[PDB]
Amino acid sequence: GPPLPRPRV
Amino acid sequence: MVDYIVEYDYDAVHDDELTIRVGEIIRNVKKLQEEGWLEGELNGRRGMFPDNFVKEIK
Repeated sequence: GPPLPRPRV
Repeated sequence: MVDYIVEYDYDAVHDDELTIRVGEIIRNVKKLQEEGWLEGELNGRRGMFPDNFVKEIK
């Protein structure tokens, strides 16, 4: 699963 | 301690994030208030980067 960055703040 | 290794690239979006490429070693990785991100050092710089794009070293 090509990783996805969890959104910020 | 815990230096991590890149497995998936990423391009820093935010001023404070890093740009990382697979196979690279991030040093002095520290956990932060933010969930899913880690603070590290790379090519003489410290920045945040996604904890789900790398792997610990040990």
